[PDB]
Amino acid sequence: IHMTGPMCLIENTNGRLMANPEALKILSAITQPMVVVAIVGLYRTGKSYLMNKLAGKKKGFSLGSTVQSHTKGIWMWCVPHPKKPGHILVLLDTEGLGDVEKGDNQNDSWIFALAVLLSSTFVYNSIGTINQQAMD
Amino acid sequence: ADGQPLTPDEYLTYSLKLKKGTSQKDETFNLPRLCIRKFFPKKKCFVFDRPVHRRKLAQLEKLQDEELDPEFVQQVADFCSYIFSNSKTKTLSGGIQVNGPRLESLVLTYVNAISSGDLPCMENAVLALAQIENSAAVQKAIAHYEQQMGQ
Amino acid sequence: HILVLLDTEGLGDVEKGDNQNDSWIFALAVLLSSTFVYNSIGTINQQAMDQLYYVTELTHRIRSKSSPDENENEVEDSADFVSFFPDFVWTLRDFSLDLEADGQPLTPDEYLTYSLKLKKGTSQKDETFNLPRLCIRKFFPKKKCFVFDRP
Amino acid sequence: RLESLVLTYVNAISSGDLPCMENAVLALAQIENSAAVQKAIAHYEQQMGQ
Ligand SMILES: Nc1nc2c(ncn2[C@@H]2O[C@H](COP(=O)(O)OP(=O)(O)O)[C@@H](O)[C@H]2O)c(=O)[nH]1
Ligand SMILES: [Mg+2]
Repeated sequence: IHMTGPMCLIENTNGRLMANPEALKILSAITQPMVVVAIVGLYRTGKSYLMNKLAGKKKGFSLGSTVQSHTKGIWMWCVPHPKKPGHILVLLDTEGLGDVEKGDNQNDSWIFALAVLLSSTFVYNSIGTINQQAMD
Repeated sequence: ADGQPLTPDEYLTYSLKLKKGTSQKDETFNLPRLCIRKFFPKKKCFVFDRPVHRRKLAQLEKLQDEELDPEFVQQVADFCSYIFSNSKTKTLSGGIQVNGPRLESLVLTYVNAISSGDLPCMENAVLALAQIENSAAVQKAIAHYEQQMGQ
Repeated sequence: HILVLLDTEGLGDVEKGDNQNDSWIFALAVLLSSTFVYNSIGTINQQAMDQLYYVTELTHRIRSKSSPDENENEVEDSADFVSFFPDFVWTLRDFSLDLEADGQPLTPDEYLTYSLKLKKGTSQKDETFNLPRLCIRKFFPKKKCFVFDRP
Repeated sequence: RLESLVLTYVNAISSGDLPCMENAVLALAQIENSAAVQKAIAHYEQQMGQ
């Protein structure tokens, strides 16, 4: 019915956005109404970790601890809503913005825009303080 | 802020509050905040402490709650509780409630629209300057030519 | 010899109406220094690289507009304007991420070099990525990176 | 000489020697509207040429 583990929904194939058809078919088999929660923010800010907490799990969306970017594209986890019977909670984990090894800088805008369009709740993840750059 | 303690929500609202005045010195400041006020009327802020000792951040998901900061464990629970209690079912125009198939349709519609060029790109601030100044340079050069030939 | 320390107003103040004054303070810090300390938190962000790129180009353009009227401009020939930009010191505060890239441990200096390394080649796929880095390579040949733990 | 540098560059900034780039929505409008004129002209040229 639901997913035991998250899957990649949208891949960065070369430098073009491509949808994973397996994840789409599992998502379209989902018959219940969906509450869709997406996270977005700079890379290396603990987004993936926080999304696993919304799934109520210690592991799920992959977490790494190097200076390099980890999460790529957009990953989807369709889980039961923990309080509403007959509703589905969808978690969308995103590639982090501002990757200094990423050539396709415009893909950051594309992932952000998709996260806004596909969600009902948008989690903007920043570090330390409210920055003017983050507002802009 | 200004000698008064504020909540995280009051801190977020203060940062995003538009300046009063309507003058030129306030236009740039007010431009992102008028948009954010319009597109995101309902806002919430959450603070999270540093989650553990700095040497144990790399293994954070493998640690038990007593090795993390206690305030961080509580703050994560409060965040998750708020998301579960206040998040709505996704909607579309015409009173339509989004389910799996409709969400799949939205993914395909927007991915295809991006791949066909419908989404503008934010350019580098230097290339943007060159585009403006060089275009103006062509116009000045043409105006000089027209003046010289016309005389 | 006299050591001269310049402490600056921080960029990105969300209460500051004159956002263009941030570029002015940044440009003045580049122009008046012999060593430029760029202070960042946690990691090297693309925004920090692009801001340094944008301000450096604006700083070179302002300096060019105050050279042909300056008798102090006339005292050298062959040295380009880039040779008088300050040495670059990149500080990483609250540093906790593993200094490892592609399975290899790296120094902070190698981490800075990897972040600012231009991709090889001449294609359109690389132009945007290489544009700030070609500038930073040109105007800041001498670089140094330092990490600082959470204190 | 450092005093001279402070006065020289502060005056140059104060007189407009530092370029100023405008915001986001106006910059987007400038790009998209310029492209819109070109698309409209291309459509006109196609219709008249046929
Ligand atoms: N400083 C800090 N580090 C965290 C926090 N949460 C997770 N981390 C660590 O930060 C690193 C990157 O986390 P990750 O989930 O991959 O960040 P993401 O790239 O935004 O998804 C991991 O090693 C985590 O253990 C936090 O709240 N603060
Ligand atoms: Mg991650």
